[PDB]
Order: sequence, then C-alpha cells, then structure tokens
Amino acid sequence: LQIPFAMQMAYRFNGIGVTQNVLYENQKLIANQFNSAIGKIQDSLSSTA
Amino acid sequence: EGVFVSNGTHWFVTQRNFYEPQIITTDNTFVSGNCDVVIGIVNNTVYDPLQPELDS
Ligand SMILES: *[C@@H]1O[C@H](CO)[C@@H](O[C@@H]2O[C@H](CO)[C@@H](O)[C@H](O)[C@H]2NC(C)=O)[C@H](O)[C@H]1NC(C)=O
Ligand SMILES: *[C@@H]1O[C@H](CO)[C@@H](O[C@@H]2O[C@H](CO)[C@@H](O)[C@H](O)[C@H]2NC(C)=O)[C@H](O)[C@H]1NC(C)=O
Ligand SMILES: *[C@@H]1O[C@H](CO)[C@@H](O)[C@H](O)[C@H]1NC(C)=O
Repeated sequence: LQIPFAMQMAYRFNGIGVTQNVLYENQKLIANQFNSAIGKIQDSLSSTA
Repeated sequence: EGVFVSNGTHWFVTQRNFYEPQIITTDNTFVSGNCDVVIGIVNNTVYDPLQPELDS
C-alpha cells in the first residue's frame, strides 16, 4: 500500500511509545540527523576494513 | 489512533488496516501547537460533541 514517508515515520515513532506530534514538530531536525548518520556510515566503511 | 483520509471532498479519520470512515471530532483527535511548523497540514472542521448539549 503506498504511504507518504513522513506518515510512515509517525507510525514508527508511535510504535516506540512517542506521541506522533514529536516527529512533525521536529521533522527537519530528524531528517538532518538521519541524512548525517547515513553519511557517517560511508566515512566509517571507506576509512576502515 | 488510525489515520486521516479523503475521498476528494470530505475528510475522515479511519483505522490503519481496514477502511471504516469516521467523522472527525475532538474525541478521535488530539492537539499540539499552532499550524505553522507541520509540513503538509490541511484545513477542515473538527466537530465538538459538547455544543448541542450546552445549547439545550
Ligand atoms: C465523500 O464522502 C461523503 C460522505 O459519505 C459524500 O457525501 C455524501 O454524498 C451522498 C451522495 O451524493 C449524499 O446523499 C450525502 O448527503 C452526502 N453527505 C454529505 C455530508 O455531504 C461524498 O459524496 C463523498 N465524495 C465523493 C467524491 O464520493
Ligand atoms: C487555513 O485557514 C487559514 C485561515 O483560517 C488560512 O490562513 C490565511 O492564509 C492566507 C494565504 O496565506 C493569508 O493571506 C491570511 O493572512 C491567513 N490568515 C490567517 C488568520 O493566518 C490558511 O492559509 C489555510 N490553509 C490552507 C492550506 O489553505
Ligand atoms: C508534495 O509535493 C508538491 C509538489 O509536487 C509540493 O508542492 C507539496 O508541498 C508537497 N507536500 C508534502 C506534504 O510534502
């Protein structure tokens, strides 16, 4: 079933017992934290075997 | 609990796993803050069941 990603993450936040509004009220910060964390995986994997 | 949907003209709240449209009210919803932060928010009436009760 198609679902918008900012709605999927509110279901996933609600799944860990954090109220849905905590995603939307922080969505830009949360997106930046995720994008930056994925970037650090590339640096880690490229830097060390 | 559940999710907002529209049939193109009307807005309903409904369960995640089985389509059953419900009229949106202050009892099936909760509030946090002003509109301006929330990406993709839209406008509708949210009904209040108390108003006919006080109107009596
Ligand atoms: C979206 O859902 C609403 C409510 O089920 C539909 O509005 C009703 O439509 C029927 C048939 O035209 C009318 O008899 C009712 O009086 C309408 N109710 C209201 C509250 O207006 C609406 O038609 C649906 N939209 C579409 C595009 O199907
Ligand atoms: C939801 O309704 C509000 C008013 O209740 C709309 O706010 C107005 O929007 C126009 C266009 O941006 C502004 O010129 C007005 O000054 C706004 N009024 C107020 C009181 O803020 C709002 O735009 C509507 N939302 C949508 C998505 O249409
Ligand atoms: C969805 O994409 C359109 C452009 O295709 C954009 O105008 C709109 O603001 C976006 N809405 C959300 C909820 O991301």
